[PDB]
Amino acid sequence: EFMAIERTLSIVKPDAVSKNHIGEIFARFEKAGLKIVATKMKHLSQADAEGFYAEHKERGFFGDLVAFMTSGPVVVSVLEGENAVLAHREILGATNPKEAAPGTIRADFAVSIDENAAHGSDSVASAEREIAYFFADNEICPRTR
Amino acid sequence: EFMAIERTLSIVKPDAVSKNHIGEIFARFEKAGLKIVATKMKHLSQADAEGFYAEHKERGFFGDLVAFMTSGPVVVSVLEGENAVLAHREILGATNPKEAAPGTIRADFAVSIDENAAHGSDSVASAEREIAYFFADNEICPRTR
Repeated sequence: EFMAIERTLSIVKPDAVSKNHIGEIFARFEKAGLKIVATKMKHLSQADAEGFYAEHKERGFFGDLVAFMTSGPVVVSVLEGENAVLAHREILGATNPKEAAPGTIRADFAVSIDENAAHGSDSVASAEREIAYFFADNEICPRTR
Repeated sequence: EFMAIERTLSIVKPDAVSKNHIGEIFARFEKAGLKIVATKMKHLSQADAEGFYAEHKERGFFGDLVAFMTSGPVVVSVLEGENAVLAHREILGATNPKEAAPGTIRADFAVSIDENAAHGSDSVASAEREIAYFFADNEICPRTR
C-alpha cells in the first residue's frame, strides 16, 4: 500500500441506467483497481434527491437537477481503494462531458453536463457525507475472501 | 416483441465478487438485451443462504454450498427481458464450468461447479420464488425513461 484506502460514492445516473451502461461503468471501476463494497438500484423520490443535493436547494439549476435525478432508476454504490476519491474522478473524467478526456465515463456515455452519466464524490469529506446519506454502515460489505 | 417478457434472478457469487468481475458479468447481461431492474450487494447470513436453498437442506452438498455462499459478499439482481430465464442461462453457460461453452460466464470466470461464479434461475416458476425471496415487489425498479 502506498496511498490511503478511501471510500467514495458512485451513482450511475438515470441516463446511463436507461441506456444499459451499468456493467460497462462498473467494469471500469474494477479495471482501475477499485472494489465495489456496496451497491443498490433505487428510484429516488423527490425528497431523496432534494436531500442529497440540499447544499444547492436555492440554486437555479436545482429544480432541473432534481427532476433529472428522479426521472428513472439509478444505481448507488460505494467504491473502495487506494486514493479512491481521486482515482474515481480520473475514471469519470471532467464533470462536463464536453471537457472530459477521451476514454473517460463522461466522454463515452454522455454529451452534456446536465445529464452526465455518473456521479462521483468530490472529496474525502463529501464522500463520507454522501455514503452516509445512502448507506447504513452495516450495509457496506467488506471483502472477506 | 416476439417472446414474453420475463424476470429472472441473478447472483454474482462470492468468488466472482472477490475477483472483481461484477462489471464484466453485468455488461454481458446488458449486451444480451437484458435490463437490470433491481440489484443489491449483500453478505448472506447462514440463515439467508439456507432459506434460499431450502429445497436441498437434506442433501450432502448443502453444507458446503451454504458455507461457500456465505464466505463473502454477493450481488443479487433481477434481470428483465424477452425470454429472460433462458436467455440468461445461455449467457451463463452450463452450471458445470467444465461443460460450459466458450465465451459464457461459467467458462470465463470459474473452473468448478462448487464455485461457479454466478447463479441464474432455472425456470420461470423458480424465478418467481427466487426473486420474491430477495426482493419486495416495490423494490424492483421499472424503466421509466
